[PDB]
Amino acid sequence: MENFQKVEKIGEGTYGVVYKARNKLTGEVVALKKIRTEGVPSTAIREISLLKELNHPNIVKLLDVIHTENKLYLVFEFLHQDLKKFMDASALTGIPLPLIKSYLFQLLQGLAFCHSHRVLHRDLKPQNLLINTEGAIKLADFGLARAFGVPVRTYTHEVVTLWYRAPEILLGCKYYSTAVDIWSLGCIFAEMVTRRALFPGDSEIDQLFRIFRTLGTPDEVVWPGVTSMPDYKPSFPKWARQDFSKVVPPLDEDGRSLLSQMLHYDPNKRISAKAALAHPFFQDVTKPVPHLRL
Ligand SMILES: NC(=O)c1cc([N+](=O)[O-])c(Cl)cc1NCc1cccnc1
Repeated sequence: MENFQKVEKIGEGTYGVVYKARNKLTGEVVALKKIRTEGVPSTAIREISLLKELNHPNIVKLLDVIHTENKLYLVFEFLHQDLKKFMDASALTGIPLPLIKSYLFQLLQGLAFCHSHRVLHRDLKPQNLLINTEGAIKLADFGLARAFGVPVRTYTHEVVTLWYRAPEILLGCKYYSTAVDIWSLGCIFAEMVTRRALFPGDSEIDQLFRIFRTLGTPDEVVWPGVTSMPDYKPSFPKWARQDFSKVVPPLDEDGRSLLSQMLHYDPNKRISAKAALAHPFFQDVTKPVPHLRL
C-alpha cells in the first residue's frame, strides 16, 4: 500500500518478493513479504491469522497479514541478517562454539514453543533463521508451509533447497510431525560446526542417498515401517552407517550425542525440542554477542 515506504528489496522469498519497509505512520521498519493464484485460499487466511498470536522471543513476529487484490502481504518484525549470510561471513574462522550453542539452544526453545502449540515449521534452513546484534536468533516463516502445500520453485523459479529435509518427507510420508523440524535443525547445527552443509543434495534422490551414505541406509531395525513408506524402494543401495566422529569433527561427544538424537531416522525416536533442551550439551550454555557487520 501507501502506508509503507519501501526501503529496499530484501529478496525473492520462498513465496514472493520481500521488502524492507517503513510504516510512514509508526515509523516502524518491517519486512514486507508479498505473496502470489485465483484469490488465495481463504483457508490460508484464517490459518495465517492464527500465526499472529504465536509470540515468542525466538520466533520472528508476524505483525500483520493483508489480503488484497489477490495479493497476500505478510508484515514481519525486521532483523538485519540471516544465519546463512552469517555462516558465510564466519566461514574462515567458524562460529565460536559458545555462539553455536547459544543459537541452537534458542532455536530449540523456539521449536519447543511452536511444537507445544501444534505449529510446525516444515522448511527450516539457515536462510530462515534471523539474527540481531543482541545475540538472539529467531525462527522465520514458521507455519506458512502448512498454509500453502509443499515447496518446489519460488517466483523466479529458484531451486528449492532440499538439504534440510527430513528423510520421512523424502520417502513420501504424507503426515509431517514435529520431528521434521528437529531433523532440519540438526542439519543446521552440523553445518554451523563444520562450516559445510551436512547433506547438500541437488535432487530429491541425491538428498536421500547423501543421507543414507552418511547415516546408513535405514532398515526395519532402526526405522520400523521405513520399507512400507510411499517412495521407499527395495532397490535403494545399502550403505553402512559412517562413524559419527567423522561427520562433525571436531565437535565434542556432548554435541555429537545431541546431534545423533536429532538425526535418528525414526521420527518417533528423534529427540523432541523439549528433551533436547535438557541434553548435557547445554550445561554450560551462555548468550554471546555475535560480531555482526551490518
Ligand atoms: N523478518 C525479516 O527481517 C526478514 C524477512 C524476510 N522475508 O520475509 O522473507 C527476509 Cl528474505 C529477510 C529478513 N531479514 C533478513 C535480512 C534483512 C536485510 C537484508 N537481508 C536479509
